[PDB]
Amino acid sequence: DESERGMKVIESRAQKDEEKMEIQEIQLKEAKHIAEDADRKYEEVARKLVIIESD
Amino acid sequence: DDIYKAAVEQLTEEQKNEFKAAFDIFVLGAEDGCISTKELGKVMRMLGQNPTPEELQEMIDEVDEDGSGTVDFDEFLVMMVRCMKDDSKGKSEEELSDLFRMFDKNADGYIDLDELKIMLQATGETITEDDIEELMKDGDKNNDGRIDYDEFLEFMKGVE
Repeated sequence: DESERGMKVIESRAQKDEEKMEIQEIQLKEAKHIAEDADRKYEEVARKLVIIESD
Repeated sequence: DDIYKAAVEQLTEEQKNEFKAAFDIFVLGAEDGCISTKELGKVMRMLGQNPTPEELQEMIDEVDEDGSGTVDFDEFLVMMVRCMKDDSKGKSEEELSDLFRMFDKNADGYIDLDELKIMLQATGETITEDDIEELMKDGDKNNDGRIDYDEFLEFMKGVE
């Protein structure tokens, strides 16, 4: 029962951890996508800066 | 309005039939015919696009202008052409080369703002002070102040 309760708490916890993990995955991906766009936008302005600097 | 009409005009019969058949997965049956936005990622893949999870979410983020939580059928076609560019034929370089030459009245190898305005006002469509420049800045990828032959071909791919 301790081991079964262990599993119920742990399985639920493992799921909570799976969810927190999924949440960190979603959040890092959103943040990463912000970074993809922040970096993309950076590239657009950095590229434009090069073009504008060249100009 | 007209972007939604145009996406419908640009999809061929063998494609629009798949788009509506797959898009109808958005309603579960015996509901209200809502057609929800969360199902967009699934349909992109059902129709042959191969997006990542970030891309699936971007398609969702770009719809639902009114906060309704749904996607219409014409709205779907507009969102799909911005993801998977299934236009109708999309013409060719030879066809656009001959048409390019018509806007290039002075044979300079590019379309400047005056030619761009004359050709459009000539259609009967009213051209306002900010128009024309808005297209020139779209075709003019190199920021040289005009749309040249190469830029023209990129600019009008998928245009009828």
